Amino acid sequence: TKRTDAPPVMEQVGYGETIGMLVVPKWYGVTNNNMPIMEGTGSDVLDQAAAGHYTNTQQLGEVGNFAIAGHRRTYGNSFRRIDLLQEGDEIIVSTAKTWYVFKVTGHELVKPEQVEVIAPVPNQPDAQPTDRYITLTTCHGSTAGEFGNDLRWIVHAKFAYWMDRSEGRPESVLNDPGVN
Ligand SMILES: [Cl-]
Ligand SMILES: [Cl-]
Ligand SMILES: [Cl-]
Repeated sequence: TKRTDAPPVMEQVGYGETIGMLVVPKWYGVTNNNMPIMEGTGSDVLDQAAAGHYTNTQQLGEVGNFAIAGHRRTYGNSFRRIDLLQEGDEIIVSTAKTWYVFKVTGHELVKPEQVEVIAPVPNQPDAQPTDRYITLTTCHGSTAGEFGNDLRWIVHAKFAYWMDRSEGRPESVLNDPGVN
């Protein structure tokens, strides 16, 4: 029961509070694949093996860009294998009420000052948004890749559909990432 009308918008929460869980089907067998997403991008969030929401980006479900940061090398849950994501791969956020399903549009390798990658319209800081995106960010090295940090690996995914979590879940989801 994939819904294509506008999804529910998450309300902004305080720093360090949990927004949901990140599930990426290509990371089944790689990580525990149930990475919490929390407000804020300090190490107090990312060291918890959680993804952090850039606080000046849009809320989950909101028109614009919900951007999250993750460590590349954390245990249990991380963005280690961000490099496996190709066009059309699913990026799934679970909240208490809702499954948000995004589909990868592309990736970028950028310098960390290239903040246009997390603008409301990805890579277009001057543009007003129409679509709903998620953006995942992590470190990458020009020489050392996974083990370097002169660059940032960026994945963009455009909203595809949503589901009421009490009524169903995506077919790719192999087990409940959370509780009910
Ligand atoms: Cl931030
Ligand atoms: Cl959209
Ligand atoms: Cl490097």
